[PDB]
Amino acid sequence: RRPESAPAES
Amino acid sequence: RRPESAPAE
Amino acid sequence: MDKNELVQKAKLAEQAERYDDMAACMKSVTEQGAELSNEERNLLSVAYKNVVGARRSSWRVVSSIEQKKKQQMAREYREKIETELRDICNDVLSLLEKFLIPNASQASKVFYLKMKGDYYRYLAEVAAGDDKKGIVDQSQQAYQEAFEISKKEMQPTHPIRLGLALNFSVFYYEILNSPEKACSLAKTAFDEAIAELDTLSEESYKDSTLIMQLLRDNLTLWTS
Amino acid sequence: MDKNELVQKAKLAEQAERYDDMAACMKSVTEQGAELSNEERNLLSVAYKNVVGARRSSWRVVSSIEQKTEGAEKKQQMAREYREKIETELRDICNDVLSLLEKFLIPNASQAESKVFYLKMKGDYYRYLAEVADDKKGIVDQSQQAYQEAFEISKKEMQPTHPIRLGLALNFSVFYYEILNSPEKACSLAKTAFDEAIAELDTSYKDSTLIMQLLRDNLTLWTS
Repeated sequence: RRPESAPAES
Repeated sequence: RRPESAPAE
Repeated sequence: MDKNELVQKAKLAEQAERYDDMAACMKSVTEQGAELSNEERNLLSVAYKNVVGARRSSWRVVSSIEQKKKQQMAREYREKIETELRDICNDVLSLLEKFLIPNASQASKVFYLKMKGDYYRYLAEVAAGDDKKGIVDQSQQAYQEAFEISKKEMQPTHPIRLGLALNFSVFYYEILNSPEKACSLAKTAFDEAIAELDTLSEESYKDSTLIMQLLRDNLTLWTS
Repeated sequence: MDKNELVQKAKLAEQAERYDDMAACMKSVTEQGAELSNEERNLLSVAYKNVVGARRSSWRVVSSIEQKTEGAEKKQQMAREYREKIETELRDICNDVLSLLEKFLIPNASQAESKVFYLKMKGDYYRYLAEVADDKKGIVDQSQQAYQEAFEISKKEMQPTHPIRLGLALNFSVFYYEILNSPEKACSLAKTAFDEAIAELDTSYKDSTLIMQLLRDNLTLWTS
């Protein structure tokens, strides 16, 4: 239930 | 392929 | 030590999952004062995300337990994990402010602004008293700066632009208790990426679609 | 040296996945001299298995990298030196645990259960040294000697379905296969352990099926 954030690398 | 060993109970 | 040595050592550490060693390498590289390559930027990012990630994870467990000697033990353990978390964040935010953001010569800018937003958001997760208001404002300002640059300079499918929206959305949801704004920002980034999917390159494809999936997963969760 | 405090903290450290902390706590429930409950020994085991396990994982990774550099001397030398650093950590962790086993846990054991538990543990931690070790013969001999004694005791004083009994057979069979390059003996040891347990299950319990399943899984691997 916590949301997802972006991966560390692009 | 490695074998599995015991878990820490 | 030589930049090349430090970078090779960071890559070894990354494979070994020794992120403290990895971040030590990349802090030393950044402190040499030259702009980071894309590869070195990701190295820095991965190392610090896993170092703080460990504390974030531990903090969530222990504070959840605190919320249920006594309760004191949990509280004290929470505070020690907090200290660690904050010192990792304070290091990152110092590196960004002292070296990376001021010398970012291309639209690098973002990311380091996004990163600034994220590490201030991690501080905001745990901030209690006096300084929380300032911390949340720093996080908002850095994301907004990054957001405005990203809209001017990058396609809506660009991985760093999508990653920024994703995180900024999460900031609005979790730190600013602004679920309407969070959903609008997520939804827009997602829909704009779809409209302009023809702009997505082969080399960015996999990352952008993974972030698109993440936008869609949060939107689902927040509307559920 | 608080007592039950050090244990509840070990439990908090476990839930937080801070296994270095947990192992410091359990080591103090041990460096005192008092013996250990089923719970406290499982805590010691969990803490240390994870602490050494992280170095074990990293160590395998850097050794593989040290083998796969395309005669890239400088990359290979850096991989060698890092593996050596990880190897020192790993050896120091083993040495610690073996010291607690030799000086505190084995001398105070009492019941056959515990003697077999600890001697198995001694087998294990020498095995992990054998993985990275002119002191090779010797480390390997201490491992063998500890597993053999535990095995002999377990044969005489434990049901075949006992999970400590099964886990010792499992790890001893791994020792033969992996450290002594002796597949036939390893297979005969695991098969016999499995066979005796399954016969008992018509003629010691919750985790019997789980460890039996690991014996069968290895047996499948080794005979295909």
